[PDB]
Amino acid sequence: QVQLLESGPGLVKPSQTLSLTCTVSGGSVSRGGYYWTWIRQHPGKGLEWIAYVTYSGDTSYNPSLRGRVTISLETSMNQFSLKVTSVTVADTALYFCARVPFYYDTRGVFYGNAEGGFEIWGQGTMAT
Amino acid sequence: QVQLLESGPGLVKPSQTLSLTCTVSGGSVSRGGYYWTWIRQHPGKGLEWIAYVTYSGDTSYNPSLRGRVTISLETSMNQFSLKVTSVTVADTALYFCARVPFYYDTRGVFYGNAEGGFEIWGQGTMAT
Amino acid sequence: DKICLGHHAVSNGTKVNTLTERGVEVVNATETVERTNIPRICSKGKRTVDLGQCGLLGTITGPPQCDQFLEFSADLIIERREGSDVCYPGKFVN
Amino acid sequence: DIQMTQSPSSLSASVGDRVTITCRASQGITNDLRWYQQKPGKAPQCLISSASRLQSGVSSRFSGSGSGTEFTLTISSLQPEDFATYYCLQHNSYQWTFGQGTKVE
Amino acid sequence: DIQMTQSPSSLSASVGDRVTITCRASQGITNDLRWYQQKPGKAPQCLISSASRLQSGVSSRFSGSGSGTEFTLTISSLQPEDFATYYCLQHNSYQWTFGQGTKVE
Amino acid sequence: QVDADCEGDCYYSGGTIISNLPFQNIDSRAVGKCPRYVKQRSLLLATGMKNVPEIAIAGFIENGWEGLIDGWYGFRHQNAQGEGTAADYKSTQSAIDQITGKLNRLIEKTNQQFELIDNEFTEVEKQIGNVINWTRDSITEVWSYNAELLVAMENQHTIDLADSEMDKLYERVKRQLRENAEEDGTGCFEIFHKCDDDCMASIRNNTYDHSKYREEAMQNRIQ
Amino acid sequence: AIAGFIENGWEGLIDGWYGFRHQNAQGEGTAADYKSTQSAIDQITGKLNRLIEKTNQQFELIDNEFTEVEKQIGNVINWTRDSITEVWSYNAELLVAMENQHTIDLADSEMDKLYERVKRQLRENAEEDGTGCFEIFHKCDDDCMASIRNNTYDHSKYREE
Ligand SMILES: *[C@@H]1O[C@H](CO)[C@@H](O[C@@H]2O[C@H](CO)[C@@H](O)[C@H](O)[C@H]2NC(C)=O)[C@H](O)[C@H]1NC(C)=O
Ligand SMILES: *[C@@H]1O[C@H](CO)[C@@H](O[C@@H]2O[C@H](CO)[C@@H](O)[C@H](O)[C@H]2NC(C)=O)[C@H](O)[C@H]1NC(C)=O
Ligand SMILES: *[C@@H]1O[C@H](CO)[C@@H](O[C@@H]2O[C@H](CO)[C@@H](O)[C@H](O)[C@H]2NC(C)=O)[C@H](O)[C@H]1NC(C)=O
Ligand SMILES: *[C@@H]1O[C@H](CO)[C@@H](O[C@@H]2O[C@H](CO)[C@@H](O)[C@H](O)[C@H]2NC(C)=O)[C@H](O)[C@H]1NC(C)=O
Ligand SMILES: *[C@@H]1O[C@H](CO)[C@@H](O[C@@H]2O[C@H](CO)[C@@H](O)[C@H](O)[C@H]2NC(C)=O)[C@H](O)[C@H]1NC(C)=O
Ligand SMILES: *[C@@H]1O[C@H](CO)[C@@H](O[C@@H]2O[C@H](CO)[C@@H](O)[C@H](O)[C@H]2NC(C)=O)[C@H](O)[C@H]1NC(C)=O
Repeated sequence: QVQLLESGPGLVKPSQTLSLTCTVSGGSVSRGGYYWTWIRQHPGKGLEWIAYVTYSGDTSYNPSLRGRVTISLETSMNQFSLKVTSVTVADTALYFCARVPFYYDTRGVFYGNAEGGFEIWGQGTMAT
Repeated sequence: QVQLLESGPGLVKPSQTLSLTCTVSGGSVSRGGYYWTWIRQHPGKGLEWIAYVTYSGDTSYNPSLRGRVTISLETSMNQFSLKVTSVTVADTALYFCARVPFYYDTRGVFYGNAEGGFEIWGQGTMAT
Repeated sequence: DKICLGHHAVSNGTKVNTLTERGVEVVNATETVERTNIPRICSKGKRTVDLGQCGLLGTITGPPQCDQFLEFSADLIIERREGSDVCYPGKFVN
Repeated sequence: DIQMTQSPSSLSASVGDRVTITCRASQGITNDLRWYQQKPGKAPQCLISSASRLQSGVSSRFSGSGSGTEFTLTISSLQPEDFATYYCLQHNSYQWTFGQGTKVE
Repeated sequence: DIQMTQSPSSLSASVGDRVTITCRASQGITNDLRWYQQKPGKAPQCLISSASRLQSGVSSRFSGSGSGTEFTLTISSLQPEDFATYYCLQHNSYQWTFGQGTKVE
Repeated sequence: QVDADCEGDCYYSGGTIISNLPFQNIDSRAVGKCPRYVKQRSLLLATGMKNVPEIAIAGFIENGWEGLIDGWYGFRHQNAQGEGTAADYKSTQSAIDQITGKLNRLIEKTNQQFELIDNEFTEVEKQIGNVINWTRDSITEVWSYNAELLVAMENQHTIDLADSEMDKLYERVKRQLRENAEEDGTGCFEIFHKCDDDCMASIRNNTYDHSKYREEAMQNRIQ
Repeated sequence: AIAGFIENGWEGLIDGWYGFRHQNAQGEGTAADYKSTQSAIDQITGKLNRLIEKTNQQFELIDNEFTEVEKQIGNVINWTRDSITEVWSYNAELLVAMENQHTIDLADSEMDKLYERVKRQLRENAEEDGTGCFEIFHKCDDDCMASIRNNTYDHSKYREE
């Protein structure tokens, strides 16, 4: 029953930093074998991939804005945060966090618990 | 029930061409995986191999007389013919056609029908 | 120059089940379960007695229905659903 | 930046009609295409991972196929709860890109 | 032109006697020998193919062996219908050559 | 009805099973030399190799050639004279021999003779009838499990057998090309020395000489 | 400092079952191969689906535990049940041994296939260092290591040096 609940301010001043934290309520975030991803969508548009991070340290921010977003994995408080500096009007969108598995396991041969192989998405937190 | 019936004139003028056609009465001649061979024997002598042809196009004529004999595979009328030019008295013999399989299948793993793995010989047509 | 090695492939294929995977494609397959029967009884060179309107137990007691098979001899004996082993009402213990 | 071009953008079909939908990739993406369905105002959920097979917990009427630059998802029977938007994600390279958008009605 | 030399040419034996017959090849031919039996005035038919095998339908009394340049066929029991002529064919190379001839009586 | 033209040794209430196969799903109660009753309707045994459809010159690692008809494993060569193909008789014959060995082993049915123990027309006592029914269900559950396991084993062993024969052939052509040729990725060999169709037929059989072309091929590799 | 499959197995590998450890001038880093791990997981899950499914045959009571059945048919039933459970115990032991041996050989074959694949990529640029590793002779960066991770490595660009 892993739930990827999200927390954020919801009101962003222009040309300032924004902190978006997706808290992991479940077993662990340090399990490994998962892409911890941030996905955003403006309404009326399409989804746009932002960044992915792993527990091993492989981080590939979107080629669209490598400088603006810095995704970090924080084991102690069981969350991974996305920070976007110099926030403009176009940066305002509905944000999602997801646990994308590395492999497809229906029966839990690699993950171990047969529910970790699923792809769990957050409820969503709109930021202005 | 493949029968390799043979057809020919039976009377050959000296220093002329001779056409020997072995008609295949069965499934097909274009099956592949078979040597379509012509074998001849003068009475009181031994058998002498003439030529072999396949559906893929490989053709090694007897080293005995490559120029005189030409073998061709004719799919449309389901036959393969042997033509020998400049026929002399020593060329006159009893002729046979045979379907020599490439491999040995007792149960039809390669040929498919369990009767194609057999070696079927023609009845014979004497030519003068 | 260049020499290449390769195996044969057949377009339509056949689906088979393996130890680690289901639905694996092979070039040909054969069936290990007979689902076809010859509707009639095959008996060549074995004696055959057809007990129409007669039962096996009637061959010992001899109703009118079993007069022909009083001293029968066969290597294959066929019983029918229509065969009755009794003429007066009755039955056999065991 | 393997370009993900989806076509056509807007679809309208009746209940029980097969929906043939296409996802187009520029490069020779090899065996990588996650399909995402999202109700409007709702978190997306995956349907077809690895482009030829289903995810557990997803109904078997969703079926995806295609390889190379050509990728197809087939829906056997439409539902009143299937009013949604279908995307395709690539993950072969280090970069992930979405498509423009395909909507069923 | 691997020379196929058979010896001896003429054999005479009684009914029920084992016939040991030899087919000799010059080159180091590897595992490639077909044995042919023809009745006089009759189409030949193969007995031993591969030098250790029997066309399905050929009686099991025919048995062939040998490898390399030495090749042997053994007949366990002679028959009145076995009055025939036995030949050996090579198929290793692109060329096929017969032997001179071996006759049983 | 009964006719004397045909011959079978297995009988049931609806007719005669005449053909020899390991198992059957016509009737559980059959009399004579009979195949084992199994619950599965279909059980396909792999009599061929694994099929990957075809989709400059390819190799075993990439795909399989649909144009190969002379055998199961073939030699495609690209040369200055032209492009031609053949087949290997040794590997194909060995594969066919091992598959026919599998088939002879399985196809043979039993020689044990089974009788009727239950009267279909008139019912048996209900206690021994239930004992007989329980025993027959347990026996056919054992035979169905054995049938499924045997089919899975022989299919997997046939696929691994074909892969091993391909690996043996590929290692053989590698052992012939000592230092004259090198491995081009997809299952092919890139020949460095100029050699004709006589060379290709010499590499088809095991008569290829490495010393005749070694100097020029090694000079081609180092440069 | 870096060792291979022949020598031992890495406990630090968490992204997958088979991994690529590379020592370079920039530093030391590791990853995992998705294809070989995914194929191994697919074949093991195929084994598990095949075995885990139980029967659909319905079995009744044939013996009253509370009240004893006649002795003769009771002894027949007991003998038949002992023979059946002996058959099933032998089949269970044999099946467990087969699938364990096939899983171990399957993992070894997947490692051999991966190792041959990395050998086929390094035509004449690298050579085999004993313990399951490849000693790279040409100077090539982390971009080279990620290019040898996927099947995009070009041999002709570094062949001369
Ligand atoms: C792999 O090992 C893990 C433990 O490291 C197994 O996880 C536990 O396994 C036991 C027994 O199967 C279960 O009762 C627990 O519920 C599992 N716990 C969790 C949180 O996973 C796992 O099952 C093993 N995987 C397999 C299928 O071999
Ligand atoms: C290989 O495939 C061929 C078809 O391409 C099979 O031929 C038919 O197979 C079916 C099922 O076995 C038979 O019912 C037909 O009678 C066969 N037709 C004939 C005579 O070719 C062939 O049996 C297959 N061979 C095997 C067993 O591999
Ligand atoms: C295979 O791996 C190579 C090595 O990383 C990839 O090439 C680089 O990819 C990154 C991310 O897309 C680019 O920023 C680099 O510019 C690429 N380098 C070169 C020299 O092209 C390559 O994209 C990978 N291919 C696939 C299909 O995943
Ligand atoms: C192995 O293959 C080679 C290549 O074809 C064969 O050598 C040629 O064989 C043909 C037909 O016998 C001759 O016309 C050529 O003169 C041969 N060439 C050379 C250079 O000798 C060889 O005979 C084959 N060997 C076997 C045992 O089949
Ligand atoms: C044992 O099983 C057989 C079936 O294998 C049962 O026979 C059936 O009985 C029903 C009546 O209960 C009939 O309608 C069917 O036609 C019978 N089938 C056959 C093939 O004969 C039998 O009744 C079972 N015995 C007990 C004691 O339950
Ligand atoms: C058949 O085996 C069962 C056990 O599987 C026997 O049942 C036991 O009988 C003893 C008395 O002899 C009781 O004390 C046990 O409690 C019984 N066990 C169960 C599980 O019921 C049964 O007696 C055997 N039948 C015969 C005829 O020997």
